[PDB]
Amino acid sequence: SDPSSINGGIVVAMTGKDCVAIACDLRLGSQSLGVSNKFEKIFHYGHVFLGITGLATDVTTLNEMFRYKTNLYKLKEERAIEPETFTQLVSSSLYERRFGPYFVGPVVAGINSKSGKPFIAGFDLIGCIDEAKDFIVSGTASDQLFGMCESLYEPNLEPEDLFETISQALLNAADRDALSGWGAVVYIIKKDEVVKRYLKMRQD
Amino acid sequence: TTIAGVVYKDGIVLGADTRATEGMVVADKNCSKIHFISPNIYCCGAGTAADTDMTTQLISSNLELHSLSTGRLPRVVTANRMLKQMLFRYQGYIGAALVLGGVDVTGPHLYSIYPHGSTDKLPYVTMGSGSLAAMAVFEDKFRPDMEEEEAKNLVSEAIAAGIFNDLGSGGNIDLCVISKNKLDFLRPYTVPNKKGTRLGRYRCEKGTTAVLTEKITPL
Amino acid sequence: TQQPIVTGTSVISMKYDNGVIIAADNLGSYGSLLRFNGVERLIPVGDNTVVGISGDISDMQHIERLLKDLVTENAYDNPLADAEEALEPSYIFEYLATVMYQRRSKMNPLWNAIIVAGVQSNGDQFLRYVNLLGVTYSSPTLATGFGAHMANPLLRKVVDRESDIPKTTVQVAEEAIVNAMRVLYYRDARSSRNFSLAIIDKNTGLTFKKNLQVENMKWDFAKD
Amino acid sequence: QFNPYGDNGGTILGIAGEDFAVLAGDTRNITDYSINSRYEPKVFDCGDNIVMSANGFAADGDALVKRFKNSVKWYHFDHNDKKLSINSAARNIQHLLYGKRFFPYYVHTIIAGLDEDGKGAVYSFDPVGSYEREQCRAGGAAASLIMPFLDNQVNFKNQYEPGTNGKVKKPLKYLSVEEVIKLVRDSFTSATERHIQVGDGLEILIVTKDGVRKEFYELKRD
Amino acid sequence: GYDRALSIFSPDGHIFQVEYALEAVKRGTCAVGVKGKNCVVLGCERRSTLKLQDTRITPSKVSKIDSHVVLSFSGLNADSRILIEKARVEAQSHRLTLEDPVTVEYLTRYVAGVQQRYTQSGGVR
Amino acid sequence: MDIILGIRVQDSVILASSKAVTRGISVLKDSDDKTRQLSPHTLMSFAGEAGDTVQFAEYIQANIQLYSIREDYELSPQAVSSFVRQELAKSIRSRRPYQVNVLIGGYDKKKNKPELYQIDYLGTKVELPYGAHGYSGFYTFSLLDHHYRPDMTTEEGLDLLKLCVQELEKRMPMDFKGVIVKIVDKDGIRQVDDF
Amino acid sequence: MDIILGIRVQDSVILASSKAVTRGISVLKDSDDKTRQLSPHTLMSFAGEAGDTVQFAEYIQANIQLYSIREDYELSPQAVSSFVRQELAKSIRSRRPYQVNVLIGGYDKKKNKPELYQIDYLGTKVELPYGAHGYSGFYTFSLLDHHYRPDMTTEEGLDLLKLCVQELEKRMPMDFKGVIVKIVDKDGIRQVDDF
Amino acid sequence: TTTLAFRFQGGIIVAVDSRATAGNWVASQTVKKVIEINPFLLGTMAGGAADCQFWETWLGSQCRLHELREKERISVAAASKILSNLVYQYKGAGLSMGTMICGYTRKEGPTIYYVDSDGTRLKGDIFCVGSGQTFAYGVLDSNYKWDLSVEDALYLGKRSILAAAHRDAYSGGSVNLYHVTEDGWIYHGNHDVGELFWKVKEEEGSFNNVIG
Amino acid sequence: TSIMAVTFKDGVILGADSRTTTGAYIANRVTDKLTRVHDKIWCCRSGSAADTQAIADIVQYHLELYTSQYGTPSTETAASVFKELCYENKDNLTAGIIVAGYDDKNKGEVYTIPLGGSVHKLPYAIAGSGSTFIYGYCDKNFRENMSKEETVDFIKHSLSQAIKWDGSSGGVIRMVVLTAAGVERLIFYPDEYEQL
Amino acid sequence: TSIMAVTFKDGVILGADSRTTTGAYIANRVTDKLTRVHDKIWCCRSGSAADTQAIADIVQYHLELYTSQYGTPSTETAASVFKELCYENKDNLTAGIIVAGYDDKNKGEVYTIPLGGSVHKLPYAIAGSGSTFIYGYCDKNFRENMSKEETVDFIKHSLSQAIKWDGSSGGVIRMVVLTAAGVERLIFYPDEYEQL
Ligand SMILES: [Mg+2]
Ligand SMILES: [Mg+2]
Ligand SMILES: [Mg+2]
Ligand SMILES: [Mg+2]
Repeated sequence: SDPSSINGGIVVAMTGKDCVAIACDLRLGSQSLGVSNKFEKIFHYGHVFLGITGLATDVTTLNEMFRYKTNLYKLKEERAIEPETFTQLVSSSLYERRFGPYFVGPVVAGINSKSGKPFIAGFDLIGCIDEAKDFIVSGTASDQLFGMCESLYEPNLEPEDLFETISQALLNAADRDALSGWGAVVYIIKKDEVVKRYLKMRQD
Repeated sequence: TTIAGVVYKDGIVLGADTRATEGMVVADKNCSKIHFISPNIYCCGAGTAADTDMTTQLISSNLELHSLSTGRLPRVVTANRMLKQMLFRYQGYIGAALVLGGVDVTGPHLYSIYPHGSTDKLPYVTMGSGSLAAMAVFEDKFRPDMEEEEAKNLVSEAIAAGIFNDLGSGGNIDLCVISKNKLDFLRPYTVPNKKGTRLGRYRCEKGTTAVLTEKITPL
Repeated sequence: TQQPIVTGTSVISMKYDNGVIIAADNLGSYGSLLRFNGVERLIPVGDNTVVGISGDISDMQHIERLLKDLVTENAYDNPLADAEEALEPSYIFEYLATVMYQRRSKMNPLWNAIIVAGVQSNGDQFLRYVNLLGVTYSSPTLATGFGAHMANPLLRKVVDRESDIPKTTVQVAEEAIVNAMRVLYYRDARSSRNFSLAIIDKNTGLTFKKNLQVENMKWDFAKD
Repeated sequence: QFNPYGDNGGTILGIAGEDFAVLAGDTRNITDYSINSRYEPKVFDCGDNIVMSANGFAADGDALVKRFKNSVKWYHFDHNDKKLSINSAARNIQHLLYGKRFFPYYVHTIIAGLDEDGKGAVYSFDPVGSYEREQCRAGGAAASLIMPFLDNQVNFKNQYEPGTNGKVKKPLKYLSVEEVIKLVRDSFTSATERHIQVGDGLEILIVTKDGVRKEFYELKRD
Repeated sequence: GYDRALSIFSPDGHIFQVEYALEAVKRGTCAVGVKGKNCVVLGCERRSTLKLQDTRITPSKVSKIDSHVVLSFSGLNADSRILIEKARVEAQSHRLTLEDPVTVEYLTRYVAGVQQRYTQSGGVR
Repeated sequence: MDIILGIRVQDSVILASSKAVTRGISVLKDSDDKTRQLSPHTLMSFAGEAGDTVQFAEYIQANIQLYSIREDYELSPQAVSSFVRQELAKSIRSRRPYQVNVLIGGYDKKKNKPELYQIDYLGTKVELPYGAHGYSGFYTFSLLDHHYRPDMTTEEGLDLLKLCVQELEKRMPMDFKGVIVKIVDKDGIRQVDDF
Repeated sequence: MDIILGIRVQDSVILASSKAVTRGISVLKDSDDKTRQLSPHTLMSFAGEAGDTVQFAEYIQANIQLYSIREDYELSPQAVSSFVRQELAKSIRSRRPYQVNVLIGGYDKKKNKPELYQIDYLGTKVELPYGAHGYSGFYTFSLLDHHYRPDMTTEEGLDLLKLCVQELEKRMPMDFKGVIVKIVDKDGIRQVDDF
Repeated sequence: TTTLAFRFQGGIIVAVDSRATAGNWVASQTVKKVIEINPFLLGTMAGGAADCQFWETWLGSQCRLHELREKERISVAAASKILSNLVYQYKGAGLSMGTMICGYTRKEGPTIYYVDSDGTRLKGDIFCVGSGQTFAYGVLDSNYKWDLSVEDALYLGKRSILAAAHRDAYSGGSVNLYHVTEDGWIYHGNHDVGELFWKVKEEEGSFNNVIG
Repeated sequence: TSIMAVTFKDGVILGADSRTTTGAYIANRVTDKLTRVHDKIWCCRSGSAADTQAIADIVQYHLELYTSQYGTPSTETAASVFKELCYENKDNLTAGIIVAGYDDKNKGEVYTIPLGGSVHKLPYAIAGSGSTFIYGYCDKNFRENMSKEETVDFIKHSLSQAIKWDGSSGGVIRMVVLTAAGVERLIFYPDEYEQL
Repeated sequence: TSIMAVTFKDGVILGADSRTTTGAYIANRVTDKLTRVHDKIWCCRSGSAADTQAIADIVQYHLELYTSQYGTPSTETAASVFKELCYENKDNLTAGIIVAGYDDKNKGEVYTIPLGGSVHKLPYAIAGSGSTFIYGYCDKNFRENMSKEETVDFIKHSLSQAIKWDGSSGGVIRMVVLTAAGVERLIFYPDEYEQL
């Protein structure tokens, strides 16, 4: 009944020293029924990464919508969109459906190409921006992620330290949520390389 | 949220806490709730956040265009009207609850704007879940025509009341002091709680996480 | 199950170095109608306890009768009724708490929020809350209804934790209570100017002040 | 309509060590967004080296604890001052809870102590009396913020030995009382940061063969 | 209700009402039971002081409690009917709850228990 | 439970009752016997609310078996049906009513006649040449109205019953997993093991 | 409608769809084909609300046939599935939403690969080795999880499908009147006339 | 929840998962869903946890009183009927129970009764109860034979819970196995589903859809 | 809310309390409920604060545009514009407005517009939640052609009683006097009117 | 209904209107709402007619039996019996009763028992639907130790206004005077009180 917990799943994003990380589980379900273990929730437009939790049809629709908008942006602007700019585009796009919203939990992650500054952000379904430097969480195990992140996180972690932190935050949160898990992906993002790692986890 | 404002001798003092929540969970401990409307006018917001953020941004943008055309600083009454008339039109469905304070050609003014489109023009106001705690401080100690540092302390003392006694309010205290001669945006004005210290390091060693496959793409 | 009809608003209280203070206004509201203006909502039990009651007034009057009967009953076959075997605040509270929780458990509550203020035999301050649900708690300051939202923030600035109690005199505590009552009168639409205040001190005993008024009221800024 | 139930917030945590057990709980009592008290004890010594907390609706919590304490007293009277073992206490609490199956005590109950072999024990109950022995159990408001962390740090879940890459699990080595208290304090510090209902103070009751000890720590008050 | 303790001890440790009930049994027509290797036979006396009797409809001395158990008796005929009814009800209750007919020992233990109860209950003989 | 049918022919009563027991999503059993022998020449089939059906049937069985032992006599089918009706009629104004429908098929040894009684959960009794409960009659009664004769043999009754079950298997949305069929005549009660 | 299954093997996609059409009390038809050919190498099965299912399927068919004529080209299965998803995603915020679930089984002639897409009425698309809608997966997925291999032949896929249908016929309460089975491969679409 | 019990040549296999949830929140992964009524009788937990624990522990008390009074082991028929008759008295009050009462006696042999909180009592060979029941049934129905060995029957029960643990969101944690014989039940261990899934995947070649 | 308007010899006086409540919380204790729609045409507002403010602003606009084209509008004209808005949008409004004004030709006039959007021209009018408690008092004590001082006393005493009994009313008693001489604002504090 | 009781120098006077309505239909225009529970202890009844009649009859019984055993009950005792019935059966009653009586020791006393079953001893009391309209009037015009004629005028004027504004009140104004001298019944018709 509740659109934001029909399909299930989670996203978490973190900042480190000259890097960011974003991670998600791979589950798609119809309430109790597991349907897919290959439903990735993180997308990218140039060097800006967007995770989306919630109703899966809206996840897919919004990905397609932001690909559309960032493609036109690039053609007109003659440059790739930056995380700060994209964050505002997401907020605007969500709020224009104020009274018929998309049931989603977006998370932005990326490094500004000019300043080199790591950036992460989050939004509510109607676009309010959560702009926090440490970490952003979203999905049906958001409470669990808040708990993991608050106790595991510390600032200025090196890329490979940050990988371990975000992975353990995701995995252990997902295992306390019926509607999350079935695999997991972690992106480690630096100024000019991105590493994508699939994690081994329990499949129940 | 606890947001508040007062009118003092030379201008306006606005105050706000910094806790943003999702349910009973704190999503952001340092959220800025004092918003720019125009150079002489700022807004404190409570209520549905997206609504407050968007409604203030829209009116700020329209005021900017108005001010470019007229060639003079905008007034607080015009900011009040534009907000009020929009909120009224949407019949409370845009849950923006604001404290609007600024300094005009006609002096300092302070308003409280409600979601349904009613406004009150007052020397001191409070809004959010912490309004009663904050208002108790004002009823206790407010007097008209306060000096700047006195007014600053009263607003700060009012926000503190909300932070401590309201579960929906917390974090730092932010102020905005507005007068003819200056605008001071104090973020954070005070830090009344130290972040809790953790006794242990729970961060894992490298290789602890089990990885199926990896891929590296350069840029 | 019922609904409260004639109602009383906030009861506020705090601890200080040598005892406790409790206060409540003299109004019995009938919805928005300010019907009854001479209602005493602080009810003393002996010379060591004052029970302050908010909520339904008919239920308050019932509780008043239970407390009167309790004093009578304690005196029966009790040669030390005015000495070692007098009623203690803790005894009076535990009784009321038992009644309140029993009544909620039969789905027929006494529609009140109660604060029992007093001083024990050994000089210890007693201050504890109980309501229609049987919920109980203690704190250096306690208040019901509106008082919880507006009085507690002011009173907690005087006594913020346990260690502030010995540092708080009776003058400072009474000033705070009276100041809190003024604020409630400004801001509670079901409050009145007239109130009663009761101090229970381990040295000077029970002082019961009636017909107090909220004064030093700031309205002058209204004209502008 | 009259609602006989309420929610006083609160968060509790029971952990069983090798030869000890701890039962911790925050000292904040609330209704909605107001604080009723910054120090209202929630974990109780019930005698016979048993500690108990019934978190949730405080009136039902107090009632249950009061009845259990009384059950210990009458156990002594009826059975020649025999010590009530933790397992026997647990079964007795099931019957107290299930007695009100159709008008429940709106609480999540946890008890802690030592079993008859001197080993640390924690038991956890639902509102209507279903119960289980457990190593680790958080209850109440911020339980969902605490348990995933404990899974990771106490039981070493999702942690593997460096170099093996998922083949060898991190071994389950025994934790001291000092180590468990660190985890408890940091669990509540994190819960206080992220949950509005958690704060003010943390009171921990530690149970060993020597008896019941108490420790108190300040928590953030906003 | 009538609560009077009719069955009580006497100074010599006897319950006379129980012992006088045995005298009613002594008066009753003789009943005999003999078990063979693969059978049991119940023999019963019929006093021939009563002729002009209708033997078709006169209550027979042996009663079926279930399809596999029978009860005969010596003593007060009216009293026996109350024990027979209770035993028959219990036989069906046993089948209903245990899904198995009564053992002969179980049925006996039940009847004997009813008899005992009437030796230390108020208002009854 | 679902389908219970009954047909009274010349010299016997035939009861046909479905084998399925469904608890919501899954079919838990496909060999359930929805019947109790009340006395040697009286059989009662049943369908209605879960639990209540078996509880009611076994309760009736116990009472008839008690009567049989007390009087050393088998009650007539009419007498048993009246007893059953009264228990259901009593039930309908209770705190929690038995939601149970029954067919009573009996052979009266005094009159040398088969008898079929239909009784619903309200205590609505009717004697019929053929009967059913729930939706079973909606599909089957047009066939029975056409083909039924009072002088039918037991074999003809079983064939007409097969046609009724075939129509049910064609047009009913639910898979009731076939029927157990039992015949009640002068010699007693027996089950047709191949149907 | 009720059961629609799909399985992607080595060189084909097999769709199995129930034949029953039930309108409340009665089974109106037992030979209904719950499928439309969208293009020569793309088949769509469907299940959901009455009327909306066929209306939606035929509307999609018409649009794909229009595309085929305009461009003289067959759209890839991925392209058709994306088009279908968008139409359903559009539908869910409409005045009256299409309550239709689909499986799209297609053979991509460019990549020489079979492809199975599962799309629910919300527009929730997933590519799968095997899929189902409604309760069908609850019974069948444990069997498919056990037996499925990516290198299966078409004949092995049909056998695994038979086992799935047998389990459905055993544990489902509804009689869905068997399934029509169709195979989609490089040569096009064909119906297995004996199943 | 997923619970099963089945009759075979070597007695009864009982197999259950370990997960308990309050909404989407996973409360516990270490729930004991087999109730050890006595050394010869087992019961399974589904629906209400308390209702099952309380009343099946109580059932053990009634079974103990029976054998004291009658000097004989209680039949599974009689034990199951004590529980079904009890819950039937409470019908309408809101008990929630779906259980398999499992035992092996001389007179009956291996016997399973499905007992349920709306009064149902069904004797049967295979039962599966819970949110993941449909998944378990699939594996059971396609692999079940009367002439299974004890080793193969134990695995079949284990594998069937694994199937449900994988697909059903509200089933998982660990698998608990029991083998009921005439001389009593024998516990066959706790098996973590996380470790079991990968072990089974490799050794069996199943779950090819899942990357390992 | 307790509001009233009273005609007298020299014109008309409007009166109001200053309390605005959200449930039992007093959201504004110094509210100005006497609002100006033209130089010598004012109104008292009761009901939804958003609605009555919106209406009053629209009316002020209408009368400003009227004045630019046709000169000073009559009080009747002002009441008619209020009525038009209140009647036509009755389904979406909760507004009880008293309209008072001074012409030189017509002198003091009072029009009351209750919930339905009907108009009633009266010598004096009372409205708001607190008005119920003073129907008896006002009917017994009102006279026509009172002096300024008598009418100030009549309004002061009336609203004093309305405030005493109605929890939704309170704070200061504001008044606005409308005569040929001009526009005078008056304020009366609790310590003054409570002892009456 | 409009009812009141007022203490004065020589004792107490009860007053009431005579209108009883079923919706908008006046089922009885000449109702007697002043009812005798003892010689010099009367009550005014408002709320459910069935309830207040049942209560009053039970009270009369209680006080009759009290009198047989213990002599003349006090007015306080009468009020307590009313309260006991009203409080203990609050869930099943709709009764708003004013109890008035004359002792020689205590003189005139008035007790009001509103809906909840609370008791309030007062110099005077007003109740019923029509009372809302005369809170202002009664508070301004009541004095203690008035004469019989002044108190009759005060009750006549008060209920006149209550009747004027409340549709649920009307008909004749009945009064009952309770003094040392005895019990006097008074009646005042519309043509008299409407012109006040
Ligand atoms: Mg999981
Ligand atoms: Mg906190
Ligand atoms: Mg699972
Ligand atoms: Mg007032």
